[PDB]
Amino acid sequence: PFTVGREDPRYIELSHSDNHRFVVEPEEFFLPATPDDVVASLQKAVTEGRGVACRSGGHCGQDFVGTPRRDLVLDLHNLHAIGPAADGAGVRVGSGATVDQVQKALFRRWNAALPLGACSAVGMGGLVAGGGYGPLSRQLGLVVDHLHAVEVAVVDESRTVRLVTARADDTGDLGELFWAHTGGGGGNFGVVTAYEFRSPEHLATEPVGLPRAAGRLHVQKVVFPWAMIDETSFVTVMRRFFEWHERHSEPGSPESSLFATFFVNHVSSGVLQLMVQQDADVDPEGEILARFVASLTEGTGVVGIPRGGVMSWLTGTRYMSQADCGDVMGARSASKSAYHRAAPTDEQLSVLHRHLHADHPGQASYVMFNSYGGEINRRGPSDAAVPQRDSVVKSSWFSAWQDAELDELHLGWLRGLYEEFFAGTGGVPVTGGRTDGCYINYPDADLLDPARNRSGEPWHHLYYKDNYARLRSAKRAWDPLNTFHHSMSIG
Amino acid sequence: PFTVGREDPRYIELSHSDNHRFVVEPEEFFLPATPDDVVASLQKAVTEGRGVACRSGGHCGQDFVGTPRRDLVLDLHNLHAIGPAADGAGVRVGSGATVDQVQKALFRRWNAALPLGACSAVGMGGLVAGGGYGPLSRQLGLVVDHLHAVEVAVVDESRTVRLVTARADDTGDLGELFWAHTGGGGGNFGVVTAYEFRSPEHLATEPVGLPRAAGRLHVQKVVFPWAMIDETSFVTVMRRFFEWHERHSEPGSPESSLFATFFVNHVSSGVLQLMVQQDADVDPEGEILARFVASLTEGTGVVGIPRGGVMSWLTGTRYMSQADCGDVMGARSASKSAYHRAAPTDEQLSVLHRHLHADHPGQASYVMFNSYGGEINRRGPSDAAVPQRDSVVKSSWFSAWQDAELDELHLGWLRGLYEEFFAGTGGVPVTGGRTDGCYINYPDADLLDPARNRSGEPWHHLYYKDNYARLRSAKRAWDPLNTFHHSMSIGL
Ligand SMILES: *Cc1cc2c(nc3c(=O)[nH]c(=O)nc-3n2C[C@H](O)[C@H](O)[C@H](O)COP(=O)(O)OP(=O)(O)OC[C@H]2O[C@@H](n3cnc4c(N)ncnc43)[C@H](O)[C@@H]2O)c(*)c1C
Ligand SMILES: *Cc1cc2c(nc3c(=O)[nH]c(=O)nc-3n2C[C@H](O)[C@H](O)[C@H](O)COP(=O)(O)OP(=O)(O)OC[C@H]2O[C@@H](n3cnc4c(N)ncnc43)[C@H](O)[C@@H]2O)c(*)c1C
Ligand SMILES: C=Cc1cc(OC)c2c(c1)[C@H](O)Oc1c-2cc(OC)c2c(O)ccc([C@H]3O[C@@H]([C@@H](C)O)[C@H](O)[C@H]3O)c12
Ligand SMILES: C=Cc1cc(OC)c2c(c1)[C@H](O)Oc1c-2cc(OC)c2c(O)ccc([C@H]3O[C@@H]([C@@H](C)O)[C@H](O)[C@H]3O)c12
Repeated sequence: PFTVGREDPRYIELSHSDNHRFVVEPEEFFLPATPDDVVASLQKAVTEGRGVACRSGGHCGQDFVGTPRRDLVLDLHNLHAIGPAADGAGVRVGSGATVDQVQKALFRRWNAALPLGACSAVGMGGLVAGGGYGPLSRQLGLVVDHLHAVEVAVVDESRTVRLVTARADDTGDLGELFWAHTGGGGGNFGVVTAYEFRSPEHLATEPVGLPRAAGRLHVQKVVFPWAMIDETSFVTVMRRFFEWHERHSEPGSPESSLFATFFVNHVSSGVLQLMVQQDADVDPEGEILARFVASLTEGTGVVGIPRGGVMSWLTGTRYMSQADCGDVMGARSASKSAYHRAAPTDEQLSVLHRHLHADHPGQASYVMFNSYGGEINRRGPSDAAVPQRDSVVKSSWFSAWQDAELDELHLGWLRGLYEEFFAGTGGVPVTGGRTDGCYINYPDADLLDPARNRSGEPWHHLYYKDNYARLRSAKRAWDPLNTFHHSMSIG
Repeated sequence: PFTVGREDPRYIELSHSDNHRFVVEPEEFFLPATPDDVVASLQKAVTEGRGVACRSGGHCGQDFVGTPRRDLVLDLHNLHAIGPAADGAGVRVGSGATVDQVQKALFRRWNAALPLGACSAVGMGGLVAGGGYGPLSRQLGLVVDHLHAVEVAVVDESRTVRLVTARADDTGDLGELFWAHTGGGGGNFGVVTAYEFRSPEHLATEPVGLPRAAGRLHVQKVVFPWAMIDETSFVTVMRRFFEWHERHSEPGSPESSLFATFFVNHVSSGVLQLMVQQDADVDPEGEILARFVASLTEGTGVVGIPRGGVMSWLTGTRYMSQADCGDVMGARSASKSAYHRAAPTDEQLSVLHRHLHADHPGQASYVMFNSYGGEINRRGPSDAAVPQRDSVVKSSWFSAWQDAELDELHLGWLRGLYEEFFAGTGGVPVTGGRTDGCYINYPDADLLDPARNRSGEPWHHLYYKDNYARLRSAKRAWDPLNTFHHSMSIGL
């Protein structure tokens, strides 16, 4: 239970989150070991008028943790305990636990799985608060759809800090706090010290009331050389990917056992890469997977080089996942998001193609398209703070790089692509049409700027749609002093 | 603590270690949560005559855990606690902890670092028992050079299991058990439940008696396209790499702050890849690093594409490291090892080149050359069970692939290259010449076969040299019933 000031040599490491474009430089970091430590620390800070913020996994796409300047940053990585829920079924998970830790614990102790993300180093803190989706989401829904309770340290009008727990079944103000944590996003209401999970009745199994991890996964990665792909066949492949998702994204369908990630890389990478996994319990021969993959490229001259097989759950999952190692470490990055309810037009796809061929250093520049929908779309838009309940594909527009001197170049490329792709609707994926806005866990500060966003739609509507009002009430009720704020925090 | 039998769905996952060539299929797995669970479980098992083995990180290069058939496998991954020793110098680390957990804990709690390996998923269990080296080893030595104590469950002549702790300062039988754990290799003496680490005086710092982690690391990766490299320039680059290590591998030298990993990939990968890191506290501008890299390719037409920079310790280390993700998962693999005391001949290097160009599916086939020596070579060969104390480069000869039907093909290529490269000395890197044998943590069953090994030097001499006799005595004393054995275990 210690403190790391500017004078301490651990400070330099602590001053970097995953995205190296932003720096976190408080007077001190505090590393708590228990929720009580969190409470005492916050109390000391707010009484003394010091500004605070917390960090779990450090994966934030923006400067939320370290901007504006903080006096105190709580680093939560020691709060990583996983155990049965005190009361009832379910599992309690510390907010400082990473996806990797959670997956391993759930699987090894209970043969259980939650729809956690594909990146093993992401922290539960931000992931859960923002919604959270993953390769299992078409079967299991969003992470917040399994949320039973939240234990969070909040600050009231009299500057008193309290540890409150808010449950799925609570009403009144507690009910609002709980609901606000099912997609409201981190850094808004207080410091979550733990989450409790309990699945919906139709997904729950024993022993702990979570879903069963599949016995086996069909996993497959297919590399397509850019050299074999012209504009026309590119447009065809993309269109088919999207149309397959248009047809096969109902809750409960057989195809909901399948999840694809399409890395549409800038041409300097030499390849497009398709990753697909399917639950082998549902489909022992992986017929659906084979048909999907084959159908993508049938009519074209495009031939992919496949690799993979059938693997046990933990091994297959790690084979498909991104860990905290190699070239994703220490990098500067920028990302944008879009929810798709239907396929992009062919003209949009042509714009994409063109930008993927521009003269640009894009060995780590790409657009990722993920399968979405399925079980996710079972719920109604108002049931959780996350509003998007009828999209079928989710996209992430991404660029990473090393030197600060190249920031403008890379932002330039990303903006150029995104804004042109969505030029028909003011350069953003407006809600209620072919698209349904953006995902708060891929926050994008450009949405605040009229030069970037000409749609008339404010950031809070793209992220929260009609849930914003309720989030605002919850904010007034639970953080009246605006103790927790950042450049895109609830108003 | 709990048990996983054949009807339990978790069994499927537990039946695979990292190397998918081998399967581990006992009647049950047991998952202890404490050292006493380990003791009680072993006791039951040996009393009822059941065969046992343990597993920590599952990184074993061979079938040691699951062959011969076991009735019971103890999976140790829950024994991962890290805390101050009690006491009150040094740190206690559960045998089930991974490199990643240890690095993070040491760094975040004490600004400390041990010379752990470059692979984050490797378990302390096997790593430590075998010796253990890493990017920090030229400054800090081997992991076993920081070993202060070992807490291990052993089985005596009357089939009684007991938890004993053996200390660096112990004499008699206990002293032997401790010494045997400093390089004797896993699966030999009993189930280690924990290690305690306390560094040599000259490396130790407050508050826990471990070394200080560097403030910053220069880290650099350089890619050389095969297309720009002909046989001659390949031989030149390799020769320079080795010669640089011949000159700059004394303990305490400035250059000992530098560590390089050269992935010499089969041509189908399109590139050779050089990774280099240097302690930035010792050399703030990274001059040594820059000169080393430049000197490798000066005279040639070869031009590398570099990337990297100066990073904080945890970030830099993870940037250079291999984690449990992507294409290293679920694969079948084979590896061989060699210690080099001096540069290979140019004719050996030509052999290497030619095999790297053979028509073979080698997108994950390569030879990795790692800087060695420095602090490692401070100790004498008999001080720990690890005998190699004057080598300057360490090589790993590696192939990984997916389909069982291709085993023979890949083994074929690996054997073909290794045995030809060392043809001068019976197809193995014999001790006491240009080479100094093999590293038990890269175990290689081919050393047991006369068709593969024509040197006359038995596996136990290549791995342990003149420490074998002492290891055997320790084995007789501490595992008289040969409860713990495998295809390359210390003979009783
Ligand atoms: C970098 C990265 C992000 C990913 C990746 N994969 C994802 C996936 O497969 N599915 C997803 O749905 N999301 C994926 N993401 C995005 C992550 O979800 C977001 O980046 C998360 O917001 C990150 O969470 P965390 O790692 O904890 O990030 P932080 O930087 O620490 O925090 C963000 C934000 O939230 C506040 N906050 C953190 N913790 C708390 C708690 N305890 N209570 C309140 N508020 C908290 C922080 O202060 C900050 O404001 C794959 C990759 C590589
Ligand atoms: C796969 C892999 C291995 C690496 C990597 N990097 C290394 C590095 O950078 N430096 C090294 O020095 N070594 C590296 N290695 C090799 C590993 O060190 C060895 O492969 C280890 O022996 C593996 O350790 P572990 O993960 O624990 O392997 P297991 O298979 O579980 O066990 C091996 C062996 O030892 C016995 N054993 C395990 N645990 C115990 C305990 N507690 N007590 C006694 N015996 C134990 C097992 O029975 C088995 O016999 C990078 C990569 C990717
Ligand atoms: C559920 C399927 C899924 C599969 C993935 O992989 C198969 C990834 C993701 C989802 C995911 O949503 O995000 C990432 C994935 C993979 C990465 O690497 C290979 C990612 C990376 O290298 C960087 C960032 C992200 C993410 O962080 C956000 C940052 C900016 O906050 C970005 O908006 C994201 O791009 C990655
Ligand atoms: C200290 C520097 C260092 C850096 C490394 O990396 C930068 C690795 C190693 C050392 C190390 O000695 O071993 C490995 C390294 C990297 C890998 O990946 C990138 C390895 C891999 O992918 C597989 C196996 C090994 C190892 O396991 C053994 C298996 C067979 O038991 C093999 O004999 C080894 O090859 C790796």
